[PDB]
Amino acid sequence: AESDRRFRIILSDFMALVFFDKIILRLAREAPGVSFELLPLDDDPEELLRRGDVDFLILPDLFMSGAHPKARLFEERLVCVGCPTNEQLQGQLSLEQYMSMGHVAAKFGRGLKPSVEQKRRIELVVPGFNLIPPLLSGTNRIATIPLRLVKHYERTIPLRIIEHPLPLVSFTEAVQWPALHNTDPGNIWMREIMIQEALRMESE
Amino acid sequence: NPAESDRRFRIILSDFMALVFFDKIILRLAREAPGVSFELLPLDDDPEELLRRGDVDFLILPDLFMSGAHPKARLFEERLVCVGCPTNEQLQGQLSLEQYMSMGHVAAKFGRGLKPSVKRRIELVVPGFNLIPPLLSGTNRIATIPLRLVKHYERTIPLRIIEHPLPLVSFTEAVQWPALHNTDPGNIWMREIMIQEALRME
Ligand SMILES: COc1ccc([C@@H]2CC(=O)c3c(O)cc(O)cc3O2)cc1O
Ligand SMILES: COc1ccc([C@@H]2CC(=O)c3c(O)cc(O)cc3O2)cc1O
Ligand SMILES: COc1ccc([C@@H]2CC(=O)c3c(O)cc(O)cc3O2)cc1O
Repeated sequence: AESDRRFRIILSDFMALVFFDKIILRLAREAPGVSFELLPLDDDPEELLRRGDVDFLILPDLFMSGAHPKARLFEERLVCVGCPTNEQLQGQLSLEQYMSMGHVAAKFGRGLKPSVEQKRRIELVVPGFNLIPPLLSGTNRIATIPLRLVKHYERTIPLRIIEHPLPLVSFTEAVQWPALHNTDPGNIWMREIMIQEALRMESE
Repeated sequence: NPAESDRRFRIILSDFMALVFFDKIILRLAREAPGVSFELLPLDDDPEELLRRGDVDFLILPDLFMSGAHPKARLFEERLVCVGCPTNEQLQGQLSLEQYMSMGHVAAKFGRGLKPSVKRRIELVVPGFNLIPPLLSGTNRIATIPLRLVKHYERTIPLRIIEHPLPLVSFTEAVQWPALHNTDPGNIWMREIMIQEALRME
């Protein structure tokens, strides 16, 4: 906790904003010499996990392979959202109506792996999750995104949750580390801190 | 009539330009061209290869970072300010260049880090500009970012702008299109709309 180690983490802009922010906050107190490079999700993360060029990979666990140690962070529900200004979004929407509307969707980098949800007519593609609410605001487009993201934006961008009529989908966000680092003291320390925070979040 | 087209435009730009500028484009064309669609592409590898193959319609970037092989147009002037957290104690007052070089710094790296931003101890590197205010809030780290970005987060994330002490630095955001598309009617239509919106942003 008195180190000057630089950790490298691969994660979504969503996970950076809604979760890792807690880590940076806490450690700015508990370990003020520890630094971070947050890397964008784009290429197979495995290549970097096998070589040990990254300390951590945060991803929903369905997208990880079984060749590195991983740990459950928390459950994330996927909801369908729209702009309060949208008329059709007033009332209940039929799965048929969903597939009849214009969609905003996130494509991470070169789109190696697919969005947990994805056919819909996508009229807006963006490099992450976080730009989706602002670029959706004021149009008749809908999107499907983490429920923790909609809450982060509650006081900033009002969003109408319309998923109530469609399938209930939830994934479990998780953290993975290289097996070559399973006994690194820095790695176990950061690991345990991340899991602590994720449990706090599971309570919410 | 391109206002009734179903063309999909591909644009390369920063999360900053997506959030403070292209949003206006998407907003306006939602009523003026309800079928035109967009794929916003992240800044990563040399955009010159996508421009020389006409694989995208537009690249939005500060003009110092563009080459002279493709036609481009001035969008607007963007000031670069130094920001910190109101809760930072040593940010109450003025910050010397030496003092600045003695503090922790949050910075943006785009993709593989092929291009530098416009001797600092960078304690946090993040893949764009937009995550910088949130990840900075509540720490003693500072950053340098477009002043239009600070104004966007003014009501959500309070930030302290440090201005008087360090140098005044501003660049010019611009738009570029492939030379092979200089005549494309669709390209000119979107291009000119983009220019109109930039002028309203002084
Ligand atoms: C290697 O390329 C990829 C890996 C993982 C993803 C998934 C894709 C995805 O749906 C996703 C998510 O819903 C939440 C999250 O925190 C991170 C996510 O990333 C996309 C990619 O393009
Ligand atoms: C998956 O992790 C991330 C993905 C994208 C970002 C932002 C996300 C984003 O929207 C973006 C963009 O439009 C242009 C660009 O050049 C870089 C961008 O990166 C931050 C992340 O942490
Ligand atoms: C293809 O590689 C790159 C191209 C341009 C950049 C610049 C880097 C940069 O400083 C910059 C900016 O100040 C404003 C903006 O809107 C977009 C910017 O992107 C970074 C890259 O990694």
